[PDB]
Amino acid sequence: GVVHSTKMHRTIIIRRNYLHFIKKYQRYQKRHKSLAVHCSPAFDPKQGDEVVIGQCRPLSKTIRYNVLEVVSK
Amino acid sequence: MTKTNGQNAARKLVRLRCRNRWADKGWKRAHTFSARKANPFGGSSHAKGIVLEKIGVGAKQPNSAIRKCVRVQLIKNDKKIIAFVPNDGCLHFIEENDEVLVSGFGRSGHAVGDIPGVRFKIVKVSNVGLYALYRQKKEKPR
Amino acid sequence: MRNYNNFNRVWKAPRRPFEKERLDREMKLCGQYGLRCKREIWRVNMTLSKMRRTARLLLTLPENHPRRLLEGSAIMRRCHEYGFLDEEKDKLDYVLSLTVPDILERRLQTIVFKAGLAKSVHHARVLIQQRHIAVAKQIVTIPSFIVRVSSERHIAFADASPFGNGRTRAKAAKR
Amino acid sequence: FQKKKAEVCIRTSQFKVNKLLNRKQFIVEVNHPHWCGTVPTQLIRKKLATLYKVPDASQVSLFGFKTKFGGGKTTGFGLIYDDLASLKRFEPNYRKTRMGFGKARLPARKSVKERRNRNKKLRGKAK
Amino acid sequence: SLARAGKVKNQTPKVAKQEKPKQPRGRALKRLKYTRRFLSKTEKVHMNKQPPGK
RNA sequence: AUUAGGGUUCGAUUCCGGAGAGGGAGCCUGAGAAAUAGCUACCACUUCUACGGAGGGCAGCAGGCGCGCAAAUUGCCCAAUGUCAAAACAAAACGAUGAGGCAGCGAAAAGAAAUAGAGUUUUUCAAUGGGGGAUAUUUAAACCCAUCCAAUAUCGAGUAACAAUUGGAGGACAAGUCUGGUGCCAGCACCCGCGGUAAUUCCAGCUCCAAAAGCGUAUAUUAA
Ligand SMILES: [K+]
Ligand SMILES: [K+]
Ligand SMILES: [K+]
Ligand SMILES: [K+]
Ligand SMILES: [K+]
Ligand SMILES: [K+]
Ligand SMILES: [K+]
Ligand SMILES: [Mg+2]
Ligand SMILES: [Mg+2]
Ligand SMILES: [Mg+2]
Ligand SMILES: [Mg+2]
Ligand SMILES: [Mg+2]
Ligand SMILES: [Mg+2]
Ligand SMILES: [Mg+2]
Ligand SMILES: [Mg+2]
Ligand SMILES: [Mg+2]
Ligand SMILES: [Mg+2]
Ligand SMILES: [Mg+2]
Ligand SMILES: [Mg+2]
Ligand SMILES: [Mg+2]
Ligand SMILES: [Mg+2]
Ligand SMILES: [Mg+2]
Ligand SMILES: [Mg+2]
Ligand SMILES: [Mg+2]
Ligand SMILES: [Mg+2]
Ligand SMILES: [Mg+2]
Ligand SMILES: [Mg+2]
Ligand SMILES: [Mg+2]
Ligand SMILES: [Mg+2]
Ligand SMILES: [Mg+2]
Repeated sequence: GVVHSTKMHRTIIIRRNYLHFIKKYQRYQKRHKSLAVHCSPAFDPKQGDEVVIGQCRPLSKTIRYNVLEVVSK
Repeated sequence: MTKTNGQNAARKLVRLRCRNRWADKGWKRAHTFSARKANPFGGSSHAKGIVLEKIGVGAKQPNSAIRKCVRVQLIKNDKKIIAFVPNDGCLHFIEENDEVLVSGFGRSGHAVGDIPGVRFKIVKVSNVGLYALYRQKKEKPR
Repeated sequence: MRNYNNFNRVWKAPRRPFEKERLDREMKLCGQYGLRCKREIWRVNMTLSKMRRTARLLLTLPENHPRRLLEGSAIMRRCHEYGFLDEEKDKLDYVLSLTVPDILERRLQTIVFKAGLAKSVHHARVLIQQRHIAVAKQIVTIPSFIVRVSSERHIAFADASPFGNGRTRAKAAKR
Repeated sequence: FQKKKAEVCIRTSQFKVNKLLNRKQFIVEVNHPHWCGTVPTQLIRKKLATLYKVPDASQVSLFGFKTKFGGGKTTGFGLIYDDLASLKRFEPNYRKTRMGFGKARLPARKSVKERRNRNKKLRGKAK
Repeated sequence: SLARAGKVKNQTPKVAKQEKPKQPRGRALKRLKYTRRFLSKTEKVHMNKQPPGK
């Protein structure tokens, strides 16, 4: 996904974009989803960067993923 | 010149059709509770009532006749309607405070024929079919 | 509750109730084959439409399609085994040409009449219903029985009927 | 038509020896071309005993006969036990009641249930 | 004025039903019609042509 | 369900998943319950009483009362399919089971199929079921189905009264310019329209048409 916000402490919001297909009209829609991810101090991502995340045990009310790799800009 | 055509334009097409379906009178009547609340039967096909009085309704032009009808009050919700007594001389089978079964007149709430504002019809009185009494296949109880 | 025995429907009414040409054509068949009601004709209509619908689907597929090979041979085999088509007809396109009289010819009622065991097609109907006809030593009382070509020569009078070694009006006359 | 007498012919199929229950089980098929009605099951019992050379006709059990439509045939099921004692041990009570030797009917189930519920209110010698 | 209900029904002179032999039922009836329209007796075809009168 | 294709619509209901046991909370035992044919309290209803007191929960199976346009027997059985368990079956010696199965009621719906046939000049022949029975068969026991009306030995159609109905006959839409009655009345008519003294449409009689052990009507919904 892509980094959407970095205002929390050691937590970021990422966004996933995809196209959904409607069978009746034979055409697509644009949709998106948001996730909260824990970000270790070993990384320094910025808004707009692309990250790779992995699933882990529940860490808070909304966090279920950890950042594994950052691809800058 | 009249439709969007883009490959990724499904959201526009979906919202367009949803909005324009409310202009169809048949579709709107099916998805709105206004019609059911005003319908005396409340969505049923038949209803029972108590005869209040006998009245005569004049036909509409260019016909000329006195149509024999009856005023009944529905048991389930205490509403007043007017119902038609179909066949020849069948008004003599009905007395006040009798219990009758009422059905529709065939056009789903619209008025039928030259009878002004009548959309109901008597089909059974005192637990015996009205048409059976007309054909003398049964006798009026009590 | 909790009963899983299946059942379905075998006939459908025509969608124009009063068509002058159709009414006359059907009254021809009832008199010619001695049927009881229009429902017996409409039953044959549904079977033909099922066969023709299947054939159209297969003929769309390319010839080397596996499903066309297996189903195509299966339906042709069934048509030959029941006499709906002669063995000369081999391609799958000939099944689309089946007509209503083609199937009515194979009824047991019309088979026995043409075989000489009955004076008329109405005489054949009562004989079958009265347990006089046997197919391969088996009594059959269903006029709509569809006989196979390999079973045509085994049709004869039953062994328990007076007409062939039975009788174990005359029975009541002598008492 | 040729008037004759009544004669039956019996065949068996799917024969199997079952040593776990000391018996042999098979399908019995009988042809009765000129029989007047249905062949009573005791008559088939005698013929089967003779055909399979069993010392006592009481040690063969038959049940569930269906007459073919059109007449002249009947099919059922049969069991030949090794001895009379084995039959009286492994046989359902209703099948041996048909053959003569079986327990009597216990009282109606409704009466038993009523007594059981009455006793649930008591304790000790009363029960 | 509801007093005239059933005027014509009660005013009609009464005519009794006429007894006749029964007709065949089922397959026999279809056989009867087939021979009337086709077979027997071979433009417009009239099924219930009535005698003249005025 | 409907059907060229694309679609529209229904899914309380047999299998899978969730939730509840009048309403609302709380809890003990237990591997497992926030359990209700377990316990505790309050609210709403309600039963017995010697007046001191003590009880209740069918949205389990049958049954009632109400409500409604609307839905069965206070039946038989553990023989089959399974569950529990200190338990194979038998022998003094038969585990429970309204789970489940079997019958009764039942034109929701689905399949097969009678109400005659062949002749001769208006009378002659055969044939068969509906029905009555049976050494018997089926079944846990009955019932239905199937077999038979001598194997020495076994009832029965002529008006075959063992008698087919429901809607129609101006057009849409198959089928009468028939004969009586009525006279803008009574009534018909989904729509267009009939009826005011010669009614192809009302009320009837004849004849005919369509589907047929089925056929009309009302309300929804799919195609059109
Ligand atoms: K923590
Ligand atoms: K109940
Ligand atoms: K059991
Ligand atoms: K039942
Ligand atoms: K039926
Ligand atoms: K007879
Ligand atoms: K007239
Ligand atoms: Mg559901
Ligand atoms: Mg509900
Ligand atoms: Mg469930
Ligand atoms: Mg619970
Ligand atoms: Mg309750
Ligand atoms: Mg425990
Ligand atoms: Mg609870
Ligand atoms: Mg309870
Ligand atoms: Mg005291
Ligand atoms: Mg409680
Ligand atoms: Mg009902
Ligand atoms: Mg024991
Ligand atoms: Mg039960
Ligand atoms: Mg049950
Ligand atoms: Mg009759
Ligand atoms: Mg009989
Ligand atoms: Mg049964
Ligand atoms: Mg008339
Ligand atoms: Mg016409
Ligand atoms: Mg209509
Ligand atoms: Mg006149
Ligand atoms: Mg008309
Ligand atoms: Mg539509």
